[PDB]
Amino acid sequence: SPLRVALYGFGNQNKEMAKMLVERKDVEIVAVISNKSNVGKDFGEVIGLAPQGILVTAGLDAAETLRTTNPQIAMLSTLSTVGDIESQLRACAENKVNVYTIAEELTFSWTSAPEKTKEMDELFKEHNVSLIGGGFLDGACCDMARTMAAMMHKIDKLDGGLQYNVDHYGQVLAIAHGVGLSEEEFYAENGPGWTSPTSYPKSYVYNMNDWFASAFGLTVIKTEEVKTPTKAPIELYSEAIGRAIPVGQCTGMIVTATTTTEEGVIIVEKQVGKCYEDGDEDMVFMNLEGNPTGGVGFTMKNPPTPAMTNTIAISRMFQTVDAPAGYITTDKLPTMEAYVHGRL
Amino acid sequence: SPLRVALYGFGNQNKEMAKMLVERKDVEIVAVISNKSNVGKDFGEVIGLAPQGILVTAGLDAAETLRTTNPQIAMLSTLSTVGDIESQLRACAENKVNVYTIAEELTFSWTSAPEKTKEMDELFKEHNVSLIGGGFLDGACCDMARTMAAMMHKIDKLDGGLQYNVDHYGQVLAIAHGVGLSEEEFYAENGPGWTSPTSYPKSYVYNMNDWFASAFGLTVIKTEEVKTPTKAPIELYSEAIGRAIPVGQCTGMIVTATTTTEEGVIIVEKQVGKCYEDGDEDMVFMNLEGNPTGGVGFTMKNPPTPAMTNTIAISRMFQTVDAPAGYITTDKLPTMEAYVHGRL
Ligand SMILES: NC(=O)c1ccc[n+]([C@@H]2O[C@H](COP(=O)([O-])OP(=O)(O)OC[C@H]3O[C@@H](n4cnc5c(N)ncnc54)[C@H](OP(=O)(O)O)[C@@H]3O)[C@@H](O)[C@H]2O)c1
Ligand SMILES: NC(=O)c1ccc[n+]([C@@H]2O[C@H](COP(=O)([O-])OP(=O)(O)OC[C@H]3O[C@@H](n4cnc5c(N)ncnc54)[C@H](OP(=O)(O)O)[C@@H]3O)[C@@H](O)[C@H]2O)c1
Ligand SMILES: [NH3+]C1CCCCC1
Ligand SMILES: [NH3+]C1CCCCC1
Repeated sequence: SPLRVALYGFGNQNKEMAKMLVERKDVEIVAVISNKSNVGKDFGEVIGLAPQGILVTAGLDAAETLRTTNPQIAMLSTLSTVGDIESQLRACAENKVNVYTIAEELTFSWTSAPEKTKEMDELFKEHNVSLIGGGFLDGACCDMARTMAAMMHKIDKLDGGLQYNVDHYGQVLAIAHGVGLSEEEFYAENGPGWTSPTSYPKSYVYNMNDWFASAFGLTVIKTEEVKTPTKAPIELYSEAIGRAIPVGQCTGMIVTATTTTEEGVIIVEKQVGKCYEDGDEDMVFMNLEGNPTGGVGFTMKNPPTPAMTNTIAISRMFQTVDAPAGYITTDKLPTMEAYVHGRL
Repeated sequence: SPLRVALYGFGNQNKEMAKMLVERKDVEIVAVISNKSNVGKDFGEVIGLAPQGILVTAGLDAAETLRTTNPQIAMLSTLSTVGDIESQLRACAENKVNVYTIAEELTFSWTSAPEKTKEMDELFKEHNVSLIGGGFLDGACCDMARTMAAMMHKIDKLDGGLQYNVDHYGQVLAIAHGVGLSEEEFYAENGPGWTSPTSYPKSYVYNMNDWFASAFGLTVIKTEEVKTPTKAPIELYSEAIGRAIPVGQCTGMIVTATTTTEEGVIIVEKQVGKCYEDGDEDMVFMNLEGNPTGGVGFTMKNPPTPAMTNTIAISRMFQTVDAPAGYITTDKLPTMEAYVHGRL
């Protein structure tokens, strides 16, 4: 009975997702794949649990590990773009393995990466399995918004976004938000504030704007990004880069994405990713302007964003397995699978 | 093609629901039923639209009006208890008419009214049609909570509620919240703060606690209500009762409902219904304690509660028609039908 589940990647996210998936009598872990870190060790011992008789497999051996242990789904928590994860998707699809990924761009990648996306769509189609993703962006932002949007007669505008602590996802994410950079270093070709329609990767709110445009059945004209550095009126320390941020030096990044459609509906979403002052908490906000009038809005104050990314992924496992073949964006799925007691 | 829709009741709620349902090319209004008010007049003229060639039918003629005009669903916006609406449900069920009602108790009535509810369940079962309801409590409170709850690994406690303006739903609702009453008049057998487990009707949060217990697959031990009057440190005028409320006189009602379950999960929900001070806005709040830890919460500030009650009902029409026979609580339904452009 239990669903055959592979962890593809085994860092901060897939380490916590494991803890929860062990407690779930609904699921069995048949493989754990890292690239290098922890290879050879029993996944449980890594986590602080008793050994489970499943060892961390090597990156280069993924394809054979999936061939053998025959999972129905892979929880792919490695990199953030269809390009970066192409190698791991091919391992999955070729071995008839469905995947749900927390790759942020796979929230909705058809426009940010149409070449690779078309490719992965046709691949998963070929091998009769499903590609789905987005994590926190899928569930806490888009799917919550989708439930609340059901209560609209007409939507003229969606206005929302999220704030997250850029220091708590490691160095790579911090660098990608210009955490250590001068105002001048931040703008510049090799730079995250670089203003150009050719900029890639695209921001999380770009993909999320495309998600709502698909969800609401609208026709995108254009999406534009405005990128500005964040800064602190005091010295802030960054674990991620591992030093003090002087006053006036970039502490992270704001990105607003503005989408126009043929039907006249505007979509604006703001992402704030930065090192935190004392008063700073994670936030999600979504407000709908139209009928009903005055603004139909929800806000989530201080959500445990890291753990919610994993719970969203779990809530998607059976749906991904059951979903049609190819790249399926979650606006084509039911709501995240409902909470019920008795799964443990 | 268009769904055959009867408005059963035609006061403040079903008047606004009509405006929206006319604009929807997806639906056709085949009957409008009041009791007495506006009988004989074209529903459009009542609303401020051009005549639609559908006249307000009389209460006593409901059964024949439904026999004739052959609707698939009735939008029942009359009274608040299975008991009060029994007459209108029988008209519907006997004429093979599905109903979605904004009767607050029908959010989840199995415990507040097990006798009448069993009866209506078996009736709708007999005539191969569906009974569903809750309006704002169903959609803005319970269904939003249900989406957000999907992101929980373990829930130990649900803590939430809503605040609404008790003056803006007319006299009957104001009286039922003790708007004109002395502290002493408020408590007392013939009184809304009357403490007794035999108190009926039950509060909206009682039914909503039962809704979550069903949703989360829990076993209710007991629900208890604590009822306390609200008051203002200044004079407030009430349109609903039509006079000044002296300082210290009840301006409305708080009710907290506390549900214990066999699985150890606690459910607390607070309803505040009162005349508003300057700073007072409608509110919905829902917070989940467990894993993820720290509280997984949403808040909706100043929601247009009256219009959302109607949009929820609209979002439920096709689902009610498609639903199995009998009394179906919305925790057995998909999420409110998603917003899509091109319905008008
Ligand atoms: N959607 C969301 O809300 C959300 C939230 C958080 C993070 N993310 C994204 O999710 C990803 C993972 O986050 P994280 O914090 O867990 O990252 P992490 O701590 O760096 O862990 C990533 C893991 O993937 C492994 N890996 C990388 N390339 C691999 C390959 N080709 N084959 C096999 N394993 C490979 C790494 O191996 P080694 O340990 O050997 O290097 C590591 O175990 C990142 O893209 C991050 O941006 C999305
Ligand atoms: N779930 C929610 O969020 C929510 C929100 C708002 C209100 N409610 C409830 O919804 C109901 C309606 O609200 P409202 O403000 O629209 O009330 P309203 O303004 O008083 O209108 C009620 C309508 O029902 C008609 N009616 C009553 N009994 C009838 C019968 N036996 N046959 C036919 N028609 C009958 C009335 O006829 P006449 O005009 O001739 O009297 C009137 O047209 C109430 O129970 C209210 O408590 C629920
Ligand atoms: N990588 C980010 C994804 C969205 C939440 C914050 C982390
Ligand atoms: N009758 C009340 C139903 C819930 C919202 C406020 C009005």
